[PDB]
Amino acid sequence: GDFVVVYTDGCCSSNGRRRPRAGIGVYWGPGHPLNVGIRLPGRQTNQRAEIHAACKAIEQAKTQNINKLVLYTNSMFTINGITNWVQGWKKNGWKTSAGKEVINKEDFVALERLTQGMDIQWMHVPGHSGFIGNEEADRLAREGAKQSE
RNA sequence: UGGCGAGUGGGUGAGUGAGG
RNA sequence: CCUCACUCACCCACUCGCCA
Repeated sequence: GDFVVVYTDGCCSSNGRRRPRAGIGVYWGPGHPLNVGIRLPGRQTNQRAEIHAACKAIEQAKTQNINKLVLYTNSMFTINGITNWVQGWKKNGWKTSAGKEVINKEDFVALERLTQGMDIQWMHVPGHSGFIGNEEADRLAREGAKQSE
């Protein structure tokens, strides 16, 4: 009704190896025309793919005039980054607790921008758990990673 | 004082490669 | 699902360093 459920995933074959390929998947439901599986731009890593899958879902929601989302992801790094860490980063100059610069600053800046004006329930997909929407987003992400950058 | 680096302990969750 | 080998990057504490 009021909120719309979306599943997101970012994947990266060869994460940490010499030829990484990162993809994003966004799943709105069976046959939904906004389902996407696309290649990630920029540095090819799992963490950026997980962040940008969430960004893509929010961007798409705004094109549909949706401002209330239930956004699933398996990435607690993405969830805790956007719900807890970016507030402190804006306040301290984007330094980690170890005193180093946040590596994916520009990705979290992009995500934070996209969350303005949105009500999002950020939902962690529990390990295993048989959520078909999560497996569908994962398959879309793997399709995207096979596409050209 | 201001910049970096390599590690250790404890956490949070992910992404892989070779196999079977 | 299992084995072996990994990174991605955050939250919190620490250690030893390099530079000006």
